[PDB]
Amino acid sequence: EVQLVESGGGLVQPGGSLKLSCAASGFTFSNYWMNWVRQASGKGLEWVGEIRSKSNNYATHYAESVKGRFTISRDDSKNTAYLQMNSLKTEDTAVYYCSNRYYYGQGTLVTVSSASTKGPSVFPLAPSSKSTGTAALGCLVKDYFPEPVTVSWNSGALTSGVHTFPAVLQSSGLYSLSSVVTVPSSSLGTQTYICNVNHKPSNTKVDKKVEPKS
Amino acid sequence: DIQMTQSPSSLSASVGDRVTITCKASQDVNTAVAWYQQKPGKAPKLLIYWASTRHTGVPSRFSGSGSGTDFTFTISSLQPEDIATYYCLQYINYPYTFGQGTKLEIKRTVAAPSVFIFPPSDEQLKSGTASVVCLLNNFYPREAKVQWKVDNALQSGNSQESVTEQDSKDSTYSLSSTLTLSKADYEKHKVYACEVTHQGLSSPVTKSFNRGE
Repeated sequence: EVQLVESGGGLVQPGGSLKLSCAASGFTFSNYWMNWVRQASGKGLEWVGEIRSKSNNYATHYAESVKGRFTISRDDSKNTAYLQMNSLKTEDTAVYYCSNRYYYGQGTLVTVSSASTKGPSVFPLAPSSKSTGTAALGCLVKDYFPEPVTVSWNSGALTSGVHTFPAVLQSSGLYSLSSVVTVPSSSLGTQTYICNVNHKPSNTKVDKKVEPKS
Repeated sequence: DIQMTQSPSSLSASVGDRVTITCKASQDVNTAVAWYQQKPGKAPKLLIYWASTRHTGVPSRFSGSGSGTDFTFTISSLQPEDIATYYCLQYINYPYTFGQGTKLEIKRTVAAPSVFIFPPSDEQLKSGTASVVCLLNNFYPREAKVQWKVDNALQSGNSQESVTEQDSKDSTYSLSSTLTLSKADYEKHKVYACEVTHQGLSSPVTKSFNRGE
């Protein structure tokens, strides 16, 4: 019933700026102190800062690492909190979370790079001709920047046996990612298997049917 | 700046074990300490605040205690879905500080991988590159050796692996290995093999295909 929806994350030049937002519902917004926490890839939670209620004069406190550059604000009428980021550095690259101290949003990724946006190619990992019966099939989402891509199977109706591997940074500085699902071997003629790939940064949406190869 | 140092950094424990994590604050922080679970790919979840208050809807099997500098996070009976990194935070003074976090992994019985090989698609060969994929599915423990051979030649430096986090139900790992070749190099060779060494296999398992059959 408590919801926190971050938005405004994406790719940005070093030295540049970006404004994050946090659409809150299911709690009397004005009484709560909103916080930003961030997480670099495979690393710790870092506190960014906190804005207090109107009755506290909307007082703001910041982590040493971001003080001067970041600005938290709120809009109690729109039930929204903000993080304005200036003089962004590569070190600031992370998933940024919005908290009312009790709940976190799903998060939004800020990448600070001079590297260009690039849309992925989606290739089938086709199941083989074999009797043993569990069968494995998948999608290779190849050559994208920046993170992230999402993968679902059959519009989210197929979730059991699904492994979506972490992206690997390739030698070229582009990401690649695999999603696989084990299914009953006897379904390979009759059940359609579609992987739905989205790469929002590049505006790429693909539905790839994975079937046995002729 | 109040330090929070958690003990230990990582912990392996069996399903049903009592698990205990400690967090040491470099100054008195009274009961102004929270505990956080972060499952893989998910947002932090608040479990405990005011050192010992359970946040609503959180399972009773999670508990916190402490006062002053020394604080404890307990799981009474470790469940398979409790695979996560656990965080202590101090909220007495600005700036609020997290501990480095404790990565909780589950010990279980050995499970041998299922191994599958995937040829590159015709669609990708149009691009001038060939990606061959080896899937090691639902194995334990994590340690796994993948070797690529192309017409008997061990391939080294032209592959990359990715391991999922421990499954929330069966506590298994999965691994995918991708071998990237030029189309030209791919079209010059016949036999494509990945060989998988793992504790749960009596000897190495090989899956292969011949380009075109």
